[PDB]
Amino acid sequence: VHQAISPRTLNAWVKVVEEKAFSPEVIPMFSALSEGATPQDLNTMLNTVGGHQAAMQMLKETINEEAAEWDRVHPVHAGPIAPGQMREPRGSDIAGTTSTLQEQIGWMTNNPPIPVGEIYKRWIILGLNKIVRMYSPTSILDIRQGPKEPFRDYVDRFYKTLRAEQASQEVKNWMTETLLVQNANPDCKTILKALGPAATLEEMMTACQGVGGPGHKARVLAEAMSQVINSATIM
Amino acid sequence: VHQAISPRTLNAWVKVVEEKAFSPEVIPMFSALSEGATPQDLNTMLNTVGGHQAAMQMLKETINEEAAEWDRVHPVHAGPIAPGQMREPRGSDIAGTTSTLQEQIGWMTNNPPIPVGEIYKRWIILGLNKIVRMYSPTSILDIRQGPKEPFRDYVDRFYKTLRAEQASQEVKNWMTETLLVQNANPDCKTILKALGPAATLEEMMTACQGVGGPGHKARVLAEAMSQVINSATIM
Amino acid sequence: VHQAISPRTLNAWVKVVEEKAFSPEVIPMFSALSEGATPQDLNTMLNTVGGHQAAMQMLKETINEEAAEWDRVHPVHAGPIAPGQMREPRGSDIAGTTSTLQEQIGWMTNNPPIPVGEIYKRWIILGLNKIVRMYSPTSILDIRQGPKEPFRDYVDRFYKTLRAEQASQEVKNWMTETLLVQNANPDCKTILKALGPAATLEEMMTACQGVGGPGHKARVLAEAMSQVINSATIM
Amino acid sequence: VHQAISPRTLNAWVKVVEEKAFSPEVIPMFSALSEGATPQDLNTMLNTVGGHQAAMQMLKETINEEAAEWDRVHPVHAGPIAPGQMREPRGSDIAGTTSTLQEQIGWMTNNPPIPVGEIYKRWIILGLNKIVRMYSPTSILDIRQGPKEPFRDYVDRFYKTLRAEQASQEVKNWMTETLLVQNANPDCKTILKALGPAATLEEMMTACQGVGGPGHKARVLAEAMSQVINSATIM
Repeated sequence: VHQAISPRTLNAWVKVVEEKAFSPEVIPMFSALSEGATPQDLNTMLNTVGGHQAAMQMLKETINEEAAEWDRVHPVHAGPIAPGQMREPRGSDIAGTTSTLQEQIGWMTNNPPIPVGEIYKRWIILGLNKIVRMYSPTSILDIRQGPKEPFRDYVDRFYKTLRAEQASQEVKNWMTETLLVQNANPDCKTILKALGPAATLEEMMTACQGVGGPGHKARVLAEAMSQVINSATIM
Repeated sequence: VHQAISPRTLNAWVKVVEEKAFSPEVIPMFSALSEGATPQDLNTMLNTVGGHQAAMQMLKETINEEAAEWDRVHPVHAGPIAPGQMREPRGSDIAGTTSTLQEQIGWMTNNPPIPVGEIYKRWIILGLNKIVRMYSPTSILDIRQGPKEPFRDYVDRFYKTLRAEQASQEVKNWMTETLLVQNANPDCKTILKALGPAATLEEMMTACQGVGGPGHKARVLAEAMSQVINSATIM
Repeated sequence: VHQAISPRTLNAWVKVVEEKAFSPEVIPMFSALSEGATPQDLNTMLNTVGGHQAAMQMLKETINEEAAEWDRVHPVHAGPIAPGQMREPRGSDIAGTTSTLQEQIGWMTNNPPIPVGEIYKRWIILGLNKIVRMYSPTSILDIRQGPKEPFRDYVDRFYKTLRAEQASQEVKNWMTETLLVQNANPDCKTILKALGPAATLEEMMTACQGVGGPGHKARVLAEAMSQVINSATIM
Repeated sequence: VHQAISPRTLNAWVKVVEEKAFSPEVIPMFSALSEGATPQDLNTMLNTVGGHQAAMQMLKETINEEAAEWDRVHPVHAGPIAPGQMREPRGSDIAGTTSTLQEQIGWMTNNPPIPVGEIYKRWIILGLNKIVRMYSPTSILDIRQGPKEPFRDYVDRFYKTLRAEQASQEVKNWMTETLLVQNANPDCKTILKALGPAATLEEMMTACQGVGGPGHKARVLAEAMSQVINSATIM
């Protein structure tokens, strides 16, 4: 006993990860909470992050790569001593893939003092740093209509990423009412907004379903043509 | 071993509690995740909720009250048998105040099968139901200016509750830009909005700092007076 | 056995208490259902009432006061007889605070016939009578706007007490549609009702948010001023 | 010996706390300076912060609450071994309330290695994080006059918080000369500023002592009335 991370600490960690979508100050809080911990608990803190799976790709990858390098530097020669402190850890197992919590303690407490946990900490910090450089948070605020994009697909992507937005209900609702219409292209906006704000996604879709199409194109063009053409001429 | 709640389950539970600010469907998910658990783990699931401390008042209170009633129904007579299955649980301890995890198991596994955990579950469900009836979620959307309220205090309350809003950074920023100005009273709005949208909280505060005051009152009134007075008369 | 109140009787009792919010005829039905019962069951019938906690203050208080008076009249001298019918009941315990169901029967059946249950009945009846005099039922129908009261607070109190109203869903809905608007002050009513009935609590709030404020005041006054001023004069 | 924090480290810590009124980057510097320390020294670092006592409320509170939870998880069973490593620490004493520096070392150095100091560190970090979310620094810059507020009280609050401002003398003086007058309401500003900048707080107070009062109100209103009334009429 007297080794085990408390659930409120893990909850604070997941709180910091959601509340900040990859800001550089994560490392302080991480090293602070994950203090003197054991590697197994460290994997616990890692896969418990929810969403943002994109970066987990790079994180997990830099982890295995450092593991490989520790392998390349460290030899497996050992023996033939009778079983005791069976071996040296291995880059495969310092991350806790092929080892038990038992072996991790039997490494930490036993002498020499091999701080495998600290080493795992070091690698993961390296990784998080590299992540902080190589990421870009996506928001609901960024989703914008392409210039030539069927409006229906636009809403479908809008909602697709909105469901992942981390907020309460009524927030999302009012978002759906203001930003979705606000962020469209001028072509479909000048028709979605002529139709008053009152009418639901169904009426909106049926209104702008024509954009990009030949009929609507011909009309818009013709209109612009005669808009300036008849300004200073007759017959 | 083979008794202990997994951290991802607790994380899902805190997720459901944040994601929904007291909707009636909490009970299903709660009873589902908290299945056959032990009471100690149940207190773990309870105090780990973050924020929304208002309801914890009523929840904790109905808990102790049911405990009292179980006391009033159940007698403490026992003995003088030698120590074994020392007693019956007590409404004080079924909730795990004066008992250890050890006694909870020594009650659950030992025969007769006293399902203390289930009873604690029953009480807490009762409580959550009563909560669902007696609560009202607060939002950022609701914060509105009183009719006679110094604008500065209005912003101070706005921010005060906003910091508790559960969203990412840029969300909050753009909220601060649209809703804060949008939700003011007509009197200070017709001055905050005459000053163009560009200018920061400092300029806004210095602009509406006069509302409610004698100078501004006299002016507004006078203006309204002569607005209609000079409409159909002269000299 | 052959002592225990049946659950449908208790259900009928809670039915009579909800269905009538403190009418004087409660005593008949109470004495009828609670016939020859035991005190423990009587406390069961008491704290099971739901809501209307206001009166429970006075009820519980008159109970402890009669208990005190029974103490003041009855002496605790007894002994040194060997244990049997250990003592006399006590005003602390006739109400069943420090006694078990066992002692209550060992008092009722044993001779002399001490009708402790009846005495508890007598006190509680006294109490309910005093309550019938000192209460006033609150309804949804009574909630009315103060003369100078921010409309938003008015709705907040409206809903606050409505959630406690004892009716089904659609009842409450249609109530919310008719009474809430119907019961406002003339000042905010003459603006809430100019805006057609169709528009939701949001539009209503934003409409009357100005009442009581300096702008709206100046306007209303000015208007009334010139309404009569220009009736019989010019220039 | 070879355990004791050096005074310049503590001085740097108080420097970082004053110099930054609750920015999120406190945690790095705190964990850095408070490295491997002992809990007693940690309480030393805590109560030595000066001013900003508001947050100490929340900090101290979250500390005792984590202590309670460690209690709820950890049992007090121990014995009957003869005195040696007398017990396990307790959530009451890990924070060093009922323990001596001696017991803290006899816990740290003795085996098993119980890192009580680290655990205290973990809790306090959790706390500081929660503080960073739940605080708002007050400045001298924020103090502003309410819209209807006796000017004299305005200056009294101004000075009241200014004496706590953390700067040298002449800074405060020139502040008192510029900001105090600059931040008043339009009504009293248009009189304080008509009286030239030269005259001291006494003359200023006697000048604006009339604001909000009936005389001054009547005058201001009348003035505004005839300001527009006589603009386009005569007789």
